[PDB]
Amino acid sequence: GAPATVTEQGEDITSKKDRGVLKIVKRVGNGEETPMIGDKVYVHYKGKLSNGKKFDSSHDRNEPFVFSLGKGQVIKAWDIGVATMKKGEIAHLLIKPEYAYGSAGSLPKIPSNATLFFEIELLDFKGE
Ligand SMILES: COc1cc2cc(OC)c1OCCCOC/C=C/COC(=O)[C@@H]1CCCCN1C(=O)[C@H]2C1CCCCC1
Repeated sequence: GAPATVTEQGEDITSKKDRGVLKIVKRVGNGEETPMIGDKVYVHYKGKLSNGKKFDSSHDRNEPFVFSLGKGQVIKAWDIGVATMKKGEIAHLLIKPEYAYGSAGSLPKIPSNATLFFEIELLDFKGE
């Protein structure tokens, strides 16, 4: 399902065009403005390893996930991906290890050389 559809006609949003981060918009946002680097960004997400063994949701807590875009608080794929989103957008991203946790991984939660999948809802973003 959702990951497979992202592989299939998945929009490659890397600069190098190496298919490291593929995207589909599933619910369209409003406003023309995507976040610039530095913006304080508020999201809900669901995430999983493609190996199917771990799943993580912002809802597993009772709060949005907040982070500063482009300030290395998240994996490179998030900085690239959420910079393409509009307020109120829901998107799916499929991510190769290079744009996530690489060969080292982040044990034991993230194995070596893992591919990741996320659904992200962009709630809001303000300047700082
Ligand atoms: C690698 O560590 C984790 C990764 C994710 C969630 C974690 O805790 C809930 C988590 O545990 C340690 C606490 C880390 O919290 C700060 C940030 C971690 C970096 O996370 C990320 O960049 C991405 C994007 C933003 C949401 C979290 N996230 C993760 O990679 C998640 C994992 C969790 C395992 C399934 C795939 C998603």
